[PDB]
Amino acid sequence: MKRTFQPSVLKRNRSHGFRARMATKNGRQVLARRRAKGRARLTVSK
Amino acid sequence: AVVKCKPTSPGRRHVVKVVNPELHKGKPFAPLLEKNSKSGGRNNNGRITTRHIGGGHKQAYRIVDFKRNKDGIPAVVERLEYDPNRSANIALVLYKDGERRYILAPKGLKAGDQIQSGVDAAIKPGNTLPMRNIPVGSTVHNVEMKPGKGGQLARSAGTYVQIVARDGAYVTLRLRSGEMRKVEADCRATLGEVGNAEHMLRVLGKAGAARWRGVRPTVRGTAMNPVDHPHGGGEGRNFGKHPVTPWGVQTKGKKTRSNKRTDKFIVRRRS
RNA sequence: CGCGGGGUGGAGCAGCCUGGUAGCUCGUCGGGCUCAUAACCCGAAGGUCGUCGGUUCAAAUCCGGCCCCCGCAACCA
RNA sequence: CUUUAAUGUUUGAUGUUCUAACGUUGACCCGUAAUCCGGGUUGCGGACAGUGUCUGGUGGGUAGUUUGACUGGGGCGGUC
RNA sequence: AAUUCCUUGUCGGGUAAGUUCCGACCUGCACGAAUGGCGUAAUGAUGGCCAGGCUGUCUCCACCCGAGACUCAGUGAAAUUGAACUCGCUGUGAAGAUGCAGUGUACCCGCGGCAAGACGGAAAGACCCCGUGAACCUUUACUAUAGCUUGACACUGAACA
RNA sequence: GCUCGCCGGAAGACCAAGGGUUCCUGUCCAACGUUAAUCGGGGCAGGGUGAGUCGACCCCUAAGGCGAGGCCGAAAGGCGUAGUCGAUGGGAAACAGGUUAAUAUUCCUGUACUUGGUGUUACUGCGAAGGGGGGACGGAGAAGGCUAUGUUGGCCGGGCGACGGUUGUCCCGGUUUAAGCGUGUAGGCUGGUUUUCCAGGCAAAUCCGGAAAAUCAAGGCUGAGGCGUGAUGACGAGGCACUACGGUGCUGAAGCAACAAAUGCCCUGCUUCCAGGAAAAGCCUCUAAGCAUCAGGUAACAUCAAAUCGUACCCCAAACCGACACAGGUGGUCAGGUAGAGAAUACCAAGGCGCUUGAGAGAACUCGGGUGAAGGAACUAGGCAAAAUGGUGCCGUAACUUCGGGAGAAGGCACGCUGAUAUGUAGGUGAGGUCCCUCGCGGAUGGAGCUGAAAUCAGUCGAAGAUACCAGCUGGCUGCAACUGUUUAUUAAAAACACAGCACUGUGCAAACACGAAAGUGGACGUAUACGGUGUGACGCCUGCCCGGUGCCGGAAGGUUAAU
RNA sequence: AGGACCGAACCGACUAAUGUCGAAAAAUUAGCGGAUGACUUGUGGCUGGGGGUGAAAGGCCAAUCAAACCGGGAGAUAGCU
Repeated sequence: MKRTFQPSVLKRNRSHGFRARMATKNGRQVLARRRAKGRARLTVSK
Repeated sequence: AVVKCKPTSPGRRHVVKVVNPELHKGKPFAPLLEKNSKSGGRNNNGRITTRHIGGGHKQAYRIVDFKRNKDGIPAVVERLEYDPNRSANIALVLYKDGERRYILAPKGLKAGDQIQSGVDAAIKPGNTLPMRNIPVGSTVHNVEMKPGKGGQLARSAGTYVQIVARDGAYVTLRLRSGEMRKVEADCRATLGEVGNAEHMLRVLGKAGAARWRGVRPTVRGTAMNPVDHPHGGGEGRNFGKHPVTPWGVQTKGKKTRSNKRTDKFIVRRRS
């Protein structure tokens, strides 16, 4: 069937990426929380 | 002309093309063009402002000069040009100076006739001049409200304004709707009824005839659910509610006129 | 199984509601106008107010039995 | 006291005119190559319109709830 | 009649047999002229009926060729499950008994099969009812409110009829 | 390794995407593989990705995003100008051959091309965020000429063959060559050139546009492919030579003609129709503020530079997505032979595989199917399932109708092969020879060769000739919907929804309406033959009576009536 | 010319069997319907929780929709089991 996840990096990084997050007020709220739990993969990258 | 197409298939059974055998079948004059990426009927924040929009063929917005800001300069009509962005068809007219412009081709104006803009423009359809210079009882179009915008009233095909009177600084114009509004006498208007007045005779037949226009399918209210529409709902297929809009407005009878800063200008109400 | 209203000259309605006096159009009988009828004009009669009991200075009126009519009801898996 | 009459004086409701308030998604110019905008001229309206406060009406477009019980199952019916 | 309760209405046709169907009679419980009425060529993976054709759908199935089932070697789950030495019948009993009483019967243990029961297994019944539960939706249920609209005041001034 | 069998418009060969060493090599077997496993996409270790011409980064834009001031909003923040980003877009330039255990349009040999910097010589005026041209474009249809490619033949090389014929009209294999350059055809487009003048292109202008004159009839632009060159080069079958027995080294004949022919190219064409068919930069060119012993530009030449990143492998699947080595989903290019209209399909080529459990048994029963006496829907909710009809040309073809259809209606005749008309016809293409010439890729003419339907007649084979794969059941009545289409993805695909048409009604533009506390936008850069709301739903005949109630609209004299 | 006729790649999903702890958290097999159009589709954007979108089913918004998911109100309340 047509499964709901056909990956495409370009779409992904521009909708979940670092700059795609830092560009908003609520964005730094996320970077705050990801470091709050000390996680490593805060945003998708290489 | 109003071509009654021969019934070949149920679809070509009810289609009538408005084909004028004088149209330039070749590609038009480039320098007066401009693209126009359709909006899909959305506001700056993205939500749909009105339905039945979005789609159709790509259209090129040709920069038509309605303004007619040239004075005392003769011209020659080279060819009747077709434009998708209008019910009527514009005309590529060339002046003596070397400027080619697009206008609203009037009724009796073929490719080869002469026009002129200015206050000295004698009587002949297509000429732009002040209304106090224009003899009362005639027919005009492309009229403004204030000198300097271009022309709003009587713009689409087959539309005409009949100048009733010229009471002082205000002129009396009997519009197409029967609604009369006074306009400053310094206003400029172009003479003659707009040509290509056969568009109301156009019958489509094809459902796609509106689809390649850009118009989306128009649904009815007696089908939906109450959560998305004031109408809708029913097991025995009820209607039962007073005819309203998707926003509770008492339609099919309710004049929504409310501006007041311009209510000093409606002479006679639209009969 | 239930509920609401009604039952008034030959036909159909008033009066009841807030208790004495019973009205109207047509119709029945008759006279008259026309040669005849109809139509029209005029007068009188015609009502145990479905029925009995109770109670009240009056029973058509207030109330309780019996009979008749209209609408909905014969339901949910 | 009633009916009336000229005036001084104190306010209100209409008509018309006007321009400074204001509006201007009119022309034009400059900032500036720039359809935003601001300002400057001029034209067109005009103490309107518009916004704020308070207020009457409308108002399921929007929102928060109600929508009884006994019942030889419930409902109808009936009753408290 | 996608509408007619009664009803398989009545009549005629189609079959030897027609609660369906086709054409009509009007007694329309309760069609109706834009929540359009009556027809309508063409179109239709549409609903219903009939005929021809063609066939195992059927009278009644028969044989054969492959893939599993059966066997061997290897690998090796699953729902479920209080405890079990776990028979039928009659009756009684939280009201249909494998287990209680009476009684008949039955060597112990597997395989291949078929499915009546163990009110078998899966889903804390989606049905009826209840909770002074919830959820949206409706409106001439109550009260508010967006928005629209009216007026007073403010921004708002100058003069005369 | 020899056979068998499978797909072969794919289960093949290559790319984008997305993964991330799964590629290749050696070694190893507990764990992964639904089995065994010295095998592998498993563990350990080593190697491998070589670019001025490929893609991207880069230049410049679309939808749209963000966005100095600005406008606005409790704050957050929203919108948006100038700008700045963003391809699936446009914009410069390379192919063949050989080689590796694994990578090569990148490496090596050979043959070419592109944009810039400095310098040299000879000339000449150059110069913008400004202007013009170009870039630059739609669907469908048909035609002409070729190419990729295939077939036959000729020639060369080998064989003449384990059971009958086989030196002959026999058999098999090969017969391959690009980029660029020169020429610049078939074809298409368009009248060039010279002079003057001008409220035009926010200014200027020799560039463009316009109006009158002038001379002559072509010039110019563009353009697949062929032909030469590229190339006395490479490659190339088969021999010749050593085996770690996997392969390497050496050498090298023929290398063309004809026909058929694409969905490839000319074509970013032409005719025509309508729904009317991006933008900027690169590039060519004109000049402003200006600068002229200059700076720069044009042309020829020498030389230097062309960075960075990706580059392995998989890429219609055991490596992507589906928890799995999953009968599923996944864009684009190339795509041979015979029959066949065809990319259907059947059998084969190139190439890759037999699907990672099998050996016996042949019971019931289940599933996928074949066939079946006589009857032929008696089955059943119902002709559901199976069966049957199924191809080409011609003949013939009703009711009804909006005169298009209905209709491929129904129902029928002939279909193989061989010979003959004719040592394979009509037709197609077409060398040589000949003539002419404003000499080239020429025009007429001429006919060898090659290729190749169909119709008729005669004869013959079988029960059957569309003999297989492939491939319509038909007629009639009638309800509804007009029709194609759309929808409950994952139980309802229709009578529901839409539909064009019609009717009513709102809107005179800072339009209503709609999102948004506002600004700002869509509506529309449209303005009444228009736009939004609602109702019904092609076409034909028509669409009655009721203004009580509700709602709406118009008029407000009067009653009542909030704040002030 | 055709929302024209037959029928492949492509797209969809009417009928029936197989399957239902399956090959698979809606598929295969054999017939089907459209297939130059209201067409299909790759890539890259815009519109969002009382809102989006809708050829209008109360379908869809990551296998989850008469109001998605995550965390915080909140150890909500529970005359109930």
